[PDB]
Amino acid sequence: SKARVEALANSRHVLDFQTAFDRPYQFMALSEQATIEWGNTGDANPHAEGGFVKRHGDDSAFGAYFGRRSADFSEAVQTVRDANPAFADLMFEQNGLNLFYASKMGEWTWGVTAKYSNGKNEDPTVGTKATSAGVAVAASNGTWDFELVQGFTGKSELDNGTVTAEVESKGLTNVTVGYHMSPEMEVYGNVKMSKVEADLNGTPIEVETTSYKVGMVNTLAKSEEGNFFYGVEVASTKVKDDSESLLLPVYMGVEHNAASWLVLRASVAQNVILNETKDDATGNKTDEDSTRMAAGAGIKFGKSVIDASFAGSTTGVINANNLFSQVAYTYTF
Amino acid sequence: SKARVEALANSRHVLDFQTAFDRPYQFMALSEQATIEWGNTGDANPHAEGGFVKRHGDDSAFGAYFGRRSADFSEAVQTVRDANPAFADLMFEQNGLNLFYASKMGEWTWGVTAKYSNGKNEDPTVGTKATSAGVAVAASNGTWDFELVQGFTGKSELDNGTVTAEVESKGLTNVTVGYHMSPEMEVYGNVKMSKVEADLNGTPIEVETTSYKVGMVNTLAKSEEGNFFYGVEVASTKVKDDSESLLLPVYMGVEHNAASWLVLRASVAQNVILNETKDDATGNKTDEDSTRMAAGAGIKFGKSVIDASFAGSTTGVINANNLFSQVAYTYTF
Amino acid sequence: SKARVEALANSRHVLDFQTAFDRPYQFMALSEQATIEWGNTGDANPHAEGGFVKRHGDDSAFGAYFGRRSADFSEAVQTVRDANPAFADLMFEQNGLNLFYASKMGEWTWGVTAKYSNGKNEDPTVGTKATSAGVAVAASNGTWDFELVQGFTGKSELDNGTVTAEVESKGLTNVTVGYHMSPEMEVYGNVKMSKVEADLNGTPIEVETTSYKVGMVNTLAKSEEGNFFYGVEVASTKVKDDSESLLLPVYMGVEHNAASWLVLRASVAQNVILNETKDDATGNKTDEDSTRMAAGAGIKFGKSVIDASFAGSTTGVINANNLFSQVAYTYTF
Amino acid sequence: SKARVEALANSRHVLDFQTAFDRPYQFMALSEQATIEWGNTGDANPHAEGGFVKRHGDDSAFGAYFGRRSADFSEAVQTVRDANPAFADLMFEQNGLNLFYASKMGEWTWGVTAKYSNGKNEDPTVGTKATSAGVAVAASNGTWDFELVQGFTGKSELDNGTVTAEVESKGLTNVTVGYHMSPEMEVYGNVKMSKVEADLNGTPIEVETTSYKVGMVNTLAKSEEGNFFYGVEVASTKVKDDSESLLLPVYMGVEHNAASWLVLRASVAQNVILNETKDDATGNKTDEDSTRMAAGAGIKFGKSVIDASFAGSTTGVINANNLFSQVAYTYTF
Amino acid sequence: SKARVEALANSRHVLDFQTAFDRPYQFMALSEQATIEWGNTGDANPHAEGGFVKRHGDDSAFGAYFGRRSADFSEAVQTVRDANPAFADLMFEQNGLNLFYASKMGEWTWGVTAKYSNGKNEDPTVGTKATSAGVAVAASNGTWDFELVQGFTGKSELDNGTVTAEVESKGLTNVTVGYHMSPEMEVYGNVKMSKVEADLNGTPIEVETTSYKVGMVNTLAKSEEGNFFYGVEVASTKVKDDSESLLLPVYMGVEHNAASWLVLRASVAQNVILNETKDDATGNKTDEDSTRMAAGAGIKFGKSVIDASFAGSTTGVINANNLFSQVAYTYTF
Ligand SMILES: CCCCCCCCO[C@@H]1O[C@H](CO)[C@@H](O)[C@H](O)[C@H]1O
Ligand SMILES: CCCCCCCCO[C@@H]1O[C@H](CO)[C@@H](O)[C@H](O)[C@H]1O
Ligand SMILES: CCCCCCCCO[C@@H]1O[C@H](CO)[C@@H](O)[C@H](O)[C@H]1O
Ligand SMILES: CCCCCCCCO[C@@H]1O[C@H](CO)[C@@H](O)[C@H](O)[C@H]1O
Ligand SMILES: CCCCCCCCCCCCCCCC(=O)O
Ligand SMILES: CCCCCCCCCCCCCCCC(=O)O
Ligand SMILES: CCCCCCCCCCCCCCCC(=O)O
Ligand SMILES: CCCCCCCCCCCCCCCC(=O)O
Ligand SMILES: CCCCCCCCCCCCCCCC(=O)O
Ligand SMILES: CCCCCCCC
Ligand SMILES: CCCCCCCC
Ligand SMILES: CCCCCCCC
Ligand SMILES: CCCCCCCC
Ligand SMILES: CCCCCCCC
Ligand SMILES: CCCCCCCC
Ligand SMILES: CCCCCCCC
Ligand SMILES: CCCCCCCC
Ligand SMILES: CCCCCCCC
Ligand SMILES: CCCCCCCC
Repeated sequence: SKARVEALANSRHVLDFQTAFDRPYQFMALSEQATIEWGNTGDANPHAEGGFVKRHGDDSAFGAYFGRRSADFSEAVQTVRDANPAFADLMFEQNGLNLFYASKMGEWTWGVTAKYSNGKNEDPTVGTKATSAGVAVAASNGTWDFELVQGFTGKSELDNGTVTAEVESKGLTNVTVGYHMSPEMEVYGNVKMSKVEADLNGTPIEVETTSYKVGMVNTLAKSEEGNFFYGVEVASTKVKDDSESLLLPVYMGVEHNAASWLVLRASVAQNVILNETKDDATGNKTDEDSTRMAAGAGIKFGKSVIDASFAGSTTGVINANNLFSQVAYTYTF
Repeated sequence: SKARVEALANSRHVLDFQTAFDRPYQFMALSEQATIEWGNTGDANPHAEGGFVKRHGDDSAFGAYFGRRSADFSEAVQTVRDANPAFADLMFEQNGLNLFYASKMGEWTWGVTAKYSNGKNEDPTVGTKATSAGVAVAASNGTWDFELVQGFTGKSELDNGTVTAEVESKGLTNVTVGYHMSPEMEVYGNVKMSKVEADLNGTPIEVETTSYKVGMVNTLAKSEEGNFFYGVEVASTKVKDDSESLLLPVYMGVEHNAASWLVLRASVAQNVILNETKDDATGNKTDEDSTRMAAGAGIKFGKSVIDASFAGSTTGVINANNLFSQVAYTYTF
Repeated sequence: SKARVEALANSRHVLDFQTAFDRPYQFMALSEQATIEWGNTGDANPHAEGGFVKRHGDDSAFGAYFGRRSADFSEAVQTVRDANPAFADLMFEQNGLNLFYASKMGEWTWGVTAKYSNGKNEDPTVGTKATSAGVAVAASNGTWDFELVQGFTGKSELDNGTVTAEVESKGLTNVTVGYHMSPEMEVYGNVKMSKVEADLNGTPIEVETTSYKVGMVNTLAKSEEGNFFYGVEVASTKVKDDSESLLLPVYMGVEHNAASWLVLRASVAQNVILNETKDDATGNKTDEDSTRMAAGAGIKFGKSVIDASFAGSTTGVINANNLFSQVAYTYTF
Repeated sequence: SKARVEALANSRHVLDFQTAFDRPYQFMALSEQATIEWGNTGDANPHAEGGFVKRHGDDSAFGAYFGRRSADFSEAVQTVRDANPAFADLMFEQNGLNLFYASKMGEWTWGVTAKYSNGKNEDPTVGTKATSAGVAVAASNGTWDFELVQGFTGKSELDNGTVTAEVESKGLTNVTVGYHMSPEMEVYGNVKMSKVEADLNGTPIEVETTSYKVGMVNTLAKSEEGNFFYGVEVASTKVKDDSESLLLPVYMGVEHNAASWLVLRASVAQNVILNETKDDATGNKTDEDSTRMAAGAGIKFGKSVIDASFAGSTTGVINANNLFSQVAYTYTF
Repeated sequence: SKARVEALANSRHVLDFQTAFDRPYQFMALSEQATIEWGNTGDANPHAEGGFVKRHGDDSAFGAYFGRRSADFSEAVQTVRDANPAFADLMFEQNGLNLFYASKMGEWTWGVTAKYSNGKNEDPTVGTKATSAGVAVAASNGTWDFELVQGFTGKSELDNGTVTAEVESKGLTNVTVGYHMSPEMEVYGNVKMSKVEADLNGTPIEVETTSYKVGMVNTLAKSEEGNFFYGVEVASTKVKDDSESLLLPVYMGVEHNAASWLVLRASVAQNVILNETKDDATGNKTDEDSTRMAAGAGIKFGKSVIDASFAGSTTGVINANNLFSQVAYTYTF
C-alpha cells in the first residue's frame, strides 16, 4: 500500500505491490493478492485505485491495476492549473490502466509493466484531452537489479474557445542498477531524465531535469518480528537554467509486527551536510531545514490487512479526529 | 443490507434481503430474518426502512417491507425538483409497501414481489399526490435465472396556487436472464426500457431510455473464509434524441470473515476500453475517469449483525467523525 | 429506561420502570432497582430524572421518583410558548414528584401512582405559576389488564407587566383494558379524552381531543436470548372543530442479548393503508410518509446497566460524535 | 478526586482525599496515596492541584497539598469581578498550600488542616494583592463527629491607578456535629456563619450569611460490590436583608465496582416540599425546578485510578467529544 | 521521549534519550534503541526529530540524532521575531545534527555530545543565515555526576534589503554537580551563565543571565511497578539590569507500569514560600499562582512504545479531540 511504502521512506529494501510497478520482477516475489487504495473518482486525493497479482504456474505472475496516475504527469498538469485559473479543466490521466507480467527462468527473474491512460471531454466549453503510455522492464537475480522505466506518451491539452493550454512530455527515462552484497546490504545507482514542454495560451515553457543518485540501504539480520533499516543517498538534480541541488539524505526506520493485529511503521530522514540548492542565475543558495518523519500502521485480520498513515503524524497527535488516513485494503489469498 | 450490497459492487453473485426484491426466488434462500435500515421519516437520505422474511412451509417464504423507494421514481422526482425551487414539494413515494412470496415446487423456485405506495397533501399551498405500483416475478433452478420487473404506475403531481408540475412513468420493463455453468460462474443478459413524461408548469418533457447489458461474474471455489469475486459487463444505453453510452465496467471485490465479530467488504471498479458517452446532436464524446471503490463492514454478535459503510472511504480516512454510515441492523432468527 | 422503551417502539409487551407509572401493577413485577435519567435541571431536554422501586414483604412494592413531566402538560405548554416569543417563560411542571405502591392480593395485582408538581417565580418581570396533580390506578391477573390514568389538576399561568397567558386542563382521562390469550399474545383497547382551555393575552382557546385505539401485540416463544415482537393498532383521533385522523400503525422490533455486555434494540413502524388526517374545516386530507425506526443499546456490567439511543439512528450513522444519546443508568439490586 | 465526590452528591458518607480537608480525622482512614487534579495554572477551571497523604506510625498520618482554593473566597472574588469589567484582575488565592496531620489516640481520632495562600502583582497597572489563611480541627470516635472550620484571613484587593476594589472576610466559622447510630445511619447538624465586606471603587458592601442544616444519610449493609446510599437534609439560609431560603434536598446514589477496570458512580437529587427562596425586600418567592443528577467513572489499573465526570451527563450523551471531564489521577501506594 | 521527560517533571532521576544529550554518560546506560519525535519540517512545533544509540563493545556506546533545537537559541530567535513583523524570517537552527559517544572506564562512565547546525536562504528578499555549535562533556561513577554544557557558536541574522536583525551568543556555560548518597537520594547544584547580544535594525540589545540552583530529588525503594519521586529546588536567577527571581519549586510524580500495554505518568509542582520576581528598576515584585501538573502515557507493544502527553491535561478532559499529543515512537532492539 501507499501508506506502508511512505511510512517506510520509499526505501529500496521494501517489497510491496506499490513498488513493483517500477520493479516488475517484484510481482513474482509478492504473494497472490488483491489491493484497493481508498479514495474517490475524478480529481481527488486520494484517488480510488486497485488491482491484483496472480500466480500463473510455478514460474510466472501477472495482473492488472486500475486508476494509477504518474507522479510526473500529475505534477505537470497541476503546475499548469496553478499558473492560471482559466486552465482549471486541464486533465489528469483518465482511467489509468496497468498490465504486468513477471517470470523466473532459472536464476533470473524478469518482469514488465505497461501503463496506458486516455480520455477526453469534447464539450466545447471544456474541450480537453489526455493520453499517457509507458513501460517498465526489469530483471534481477538476487545480486543484480536492472530496472528501466521509459515513458512513451504524455500529453494533456485544453481548448475551450477562450484560452488554450497544453503540456507534453519530450522524453522520460529512469534507469536503476542495484548490487546486493548480502541479504542485508544493497547499493544502487539511478539516473533520471525528463523533458516537459508546455504552451499556456500562447506562452511556451520548457522544463528539463536530470538527476543522479547513488545510495545504500542496510537491514538487520532478519528478525521474525522487526525489519529495521537505514540508508544514505547522494542526489544531484539539475533543472536546466533553473537550479541545481546536491543532497545527502540520511534515513532510518522500522516495520515491527507489534501485535497479532498490529504492524507499526515509522521512519525519519534529514539531509546531512549536503543540503544546498543553487540558483543557476544568481548562484544564491537555499540551505534550509529538511528534517522529516513518517508514521503508519497495519491492522491485521489474517488474510485481511487495513494499512494507513497516522493522520496526525505531522502535528504529533493521535486523537479520534486525527487517526488513520491514506487507507488501503489488501487481501492476501 | 444496502451497505453490504453496495460494498460488494452490486454483483449478481450476492444473496441479500436487498437483492431479493427484484429476484424474489432469492426470498426462499434467505434465512428467516428481520432487517431495519437506519434513517429518518420523509425526505431523508437514508430513509427509514424495514421488513422481515419468514418460512411458511418447508418450500415457501413470504414477508413484508416498509419504506422502500424506487430508484427510478426518486431520480425523476429529484430531477424535476432541481429544475426549479417552485417544485421542491414534488413527492417521493410515500409509505412504500412491499409484499413478497416465494415457493420451491420442483427443482424450480419462483417468487413474486408486489410494491405499492400512495400519499397526498391537499393543503392548497402544497397540493401534491404521488402513487406507485409494480411487480417483480422470477424463477430459477440453479442453472437458469428468469427475472422480470414491471412498473404498473408511477406518478407524482404538484398543483398549488402558483405553479404546477407532474412526472409520470409511461412504462418500465426490466428483464434479466442468467445462466450458471457452475457455482463459480454466471453469465447474464439484461434489457431495460423505460419512458417518462413530465410537465414543468406547462413545458412538457419526455425521456425514453433503453439499455442492453451482457456480463459475467465469477467467484472462487467456495471457502468458509474469503469470497473473492470479479465481473465484466458491457452496457449500451440509448436516451432517445439525447445521448448514447457504451461502457465496459470491470470490477472485483471481497467479502471476508476477518474475525468472529468482523466482516470486511471492499471492491473496486473501472470502465476499461469502453467509456464513451456520445451526445446525439453534436456527436461530441465524453470520456472521463470511472475508477471507483467501496468499503464496508459487518459487526457480528451471533444472531445480530450491524452493517455499515466506511464513511471515510471516498477520502481515504478512518477516524471518529468518519467511521460508519449507511448503518443497518439485521436479526437472523 | 426511556431509551429502552423508545427503542422497543413503546410496545405494550415491555416491562420497564418507565412503563410502570401508567400501569402501576408493573411495579410489583419489576426488580428492586434505582434508575437515573441523565439530563439537566430546568428547561432541558433531556431532563434530569430518577427514582427507585423497593419490595415490602413478598406481596407489596413501593417507591418514589423525581423529575417526571407529563407529556400532555409539556405539549400544551410548548404549544402556547410557540404561539409567541412573549409567552417564552410559560412553565413546565416544576419539581415533579411521583409516589407509587403495588400489591398482589391473590391472583390480582393492583397498584397506584400519585403525581404532584408545583412551582412559581414571582419576579415581576417573569411572574409564573404552575401546578399539576394526577393519579394512575391499575389491576391485572395476568390475563386481564385494567388501567385508569386520571388528571386532577394541570395549570400554568404567566403574568408580567406586559402580557398574560394561561393554559389549564379541564379534564384528562385515559382508560385501557388488555386481554392476554397467552404469554405470547395480547389485545387491548384504549379511550382517551382531554380538554384544555388557554388564554393567550386575551384570546381564549379550547382544544378537546378524544381518541379510541384497538390493537394487538405478539411475541415469539419466550426465549432466553432474542425477544422479537410485532403489533398492529388502529387509532381514531378527533380534535373538535379541527381535525380527524384514522391511522393503522404496524410495528416490529427486537431486544437481543448480543453479548455478556451488550443488549441491542431496534424497531420499525409504518402506517399501513390507514394514514389519513382530514381538516374538519376544509375536508382537506394529509397522507404523508410515516416510516420510522429506532435503535438503542444497553451496556451491561452485572447490576449496573447504561441504556442509550444510537444518537445517529436518524442519519444512518455510528461515529464518535454520534454514539450514545438519551443515556440512563439503572442499578438493579 | 473532585469528580468522585461530586458524582456521590457530596454525601457525608464518602471518604475521599477531597472530603478530608475539612474533616481531618479522615486523613487517618485514607490509604497512603498521591493524587493530582488535572488542570491549568492561574484563573483556570479546573485548576491544577495535587498532594499526598502518608502514614507516620501505626497511629498517625500527615501530608501536604498544592493548589486548593476556597469556594467562599472564589465566590467573593468572582462576584466582584462580575460587578464591573474594571475589577477583572482581582486575584483568587495564589499558590494555595495545605498542611494536614491526623492522629488516633485510643478510640478517638483527631486531625487538623492548615490552609495558607499569598500573592501580589506590584505592576502599577495591575496592583493586586491577596492572602488567605484558615484552619480545620476535627475529631471522631466512630459514633461522634466534631468538625470545626475557621477562617483567619480572607482578603483580595486591587489598586491599578484607575479603580480600586477589595473584598475581605470578617469571620468564617462552620461547625458540624454528626451521630452514627450504626455503620449504615448518620444524622448530622451544621451551622455556618460568614460575614464579608467589600469596596467597589468607593461603594461599600456587606454580606452576612447564616445557615442551619440538619440531615441524615443512609447506606446499605457493607457489600464489596455496590455501595448504595440516600439522604435528606433541611437547610435554612438567611442572607441578612437580602434573601432567605428553606430547602429540603433529597438524594440517592450508587458507587458500583462494575468491572475489574471500572467504577461507576451516579446520583440524583431534588428539593421535595421545601424549595423556596424569598427576596427579603419584596417578599417575592422563587420556587423553580431543582431536579439534578451526576455521573462519573473510575478507570482502575490496580494502584492507578483515573477518575472523571461523564462530561455529557447534563445532555444525556456519551460520545467521543463528551467522554471524560474533571479528570484526576490517584496512585495508592 | 519528550512527553515522558515532561510528564516526569523533567526530574534529574529520569534516564531517557532526551536527558542524555546534556548528560552523555547516560548514553551508556540506555538500551540500544531508535526514537522518533513526531512532527513537521521547518518552523513547526512539534518539530520532526529522531535518532539512535548503539553499543560498541561492552564499555562504549555511540549514536546520532537529527532535528534537535536548542531552547536558548529558539528563545532568542523567537523574541527577536516578536519584536517586529519585519523579522518574521529570522531563522531557528537548521538541520540540527548531534553526535554522541560514551565509555565506561572502570567505575567511571564518561560521555560527550556534539551539537552542530547550519542553514541559509540567500534569496535577496529573505537573506538569512544561522549557525550553532556546542558540546556537553560529563562523567559519573554512580556517586558523583559532573556535567559541563558549553556553547561555542550561536548566531542567526537577517538582511533583506529593507531591515536587518541579528542575534548572537557571546557565551553559554552550564555546570552541574550531583551527589548520590544512595540509589534513592540525589542532591545537586547547577550554575548557568549566558550573554546574548542582538541588533534590531540599528537598535542594539544585550541580555546577560546568571542562575544558581541547589536541589534534591528522591525516589522510593525500587518497585518493579511504580516509580514514585519528589524533589525540592531553590533557584536564583538574575538578568543584569532587568530582573531577579528566587523560586522554591517543590514537585512530585509517579511513573507506573499500569498494564502490560500501559505506562501512566503524572506529576505536579508548585513554588512553595519562595516565588518572587523583582523588577530591577522599580523594585516591584510579582508573586502569582504557580501550580502546574503534567500527565502522559506510554502504549507498550514489546519492543515498540508510543509515548504521548494527555492533550487534555490542562483542561481536565480525556475525549476524542483531546487524547494524545507530543507523540513519539521508540523501538528498543
Ligand atoms: C555533531 C557534529 C557534526 C558536525 C558536522 C560538520 C560538517 C559541516 O557541514 C555543514 O553541514 C551543513 C548542513 O546543511 C551545511 O549547511 C554546511 O554548508 C556544511 O558546511
Ligand atoms: C497498459 C494496457 C494497455 C491497454 C491499451 C488499450 C488501448 C485503448 O485503450 C482504451 O482506449 C479508449 C479510447 O478512448 C479509452 O477511453 C479507454 O479508457 C482505454 O482503455
Ligand atoms: C402490495 C400492497 C398493496 C396493498 C395496498 C392497497 C391500498 C393501500 O392504500 C394505501 O396504503 C398506503 C401505504 O402504501 C397509504 O399511505 C394510503 O393512505 C392508502 O391509500
Ligand atoms: C406525589 C404527591 C405527594 C404530594 C406532595 C406534597 C405536597 C406539597 O407540595 C409542595 O408545595 C410547595 C410550595 O408550597 C412546593 O415548593 C413543593 O415543591 C411541593 O412539594
Ligand atoms: C503531461 C506531461 C507530463 C509528463 C508525463 C510523463 C509520462 C507519463 C506516463 C508514465 C508511463 C511509464 C510508467 C511505467 C509503469 C508505472 O509506473 O505505472
Ligand atoms: C414519478 C415516476 C417516475 C418513474 C418511476 C417508475 C417506477 C414506479 C413503479 C414501481 C416499481 C416497483 C417494482 C417492484 C419491485 C421493487 O420493489 O423493486
Ligand atoms: C398545561 C395543562 C395541560 C394538561 C396536562 C394534564 C396534567 C395532568 C398531570 C397528571 C397525570 C399523570 C399522573 C399519573 C402518573 C404519571 O404518569 O406520572
Ligand atoms: C477574599 C474575600 C473574602 C471571601 C471569603 C474568604 C473565606 C476565608 C478564606 C480563608 C481560608 C479558610 C479555609 C480553611 C479550611 C481548610 O483547611 O480547607
Ligand atoms: C541566535 C541566538 C543565540 C542562542 C545561543 C545559545 C545556543 C548556542 C549553543 C548551541 C547549543 C549547544 C548544546 C550542546 C548539547 C545539546 O543540548 O545538544
Ligand atoms: C495484544 C494487545 C493487548 C492490548 C493493547 C491495547 C492498546 C490500546
Ligand atoms: C481481533 C483481535 C483484536 C483486533 C482489534 C482491532 C481494533 C483496531
Ligand atoms: C485482542 C487484544 C486486544 C485488542 C485491543 C484493540 C484496541 C483498539
Ligand atoms: C464480544 C467480542 C468483541 C466484539 C467487539 C465489537 C466492537 C466493535
Ligand atoms: C475481542 C476483540 C474485540 C476488539 C474490539 C475492536 C474495537 C473497534
Ligand atoms: C469484556 C468487558 C466488558 C466490555 C465493556 C465495553 C463497554 C464500551
Ligand atoms: C470482547 C471484549 C469486549 C469488547 C468491547 C468492544 C467495545 C469497543
Ligand atoms: C488490561 C486493562 C483492562 C481494560 C482497560 C480499558 C480502559 C478503557
Ligand atoms: C476485559 C478486558 C477489558 C475490556 C475493556 C473495554 C474498554 C472499552
Ligand atoms: C488487552 C487488554 C485490554 C485492552 C483494552 C484497550 C482499551 C483501549
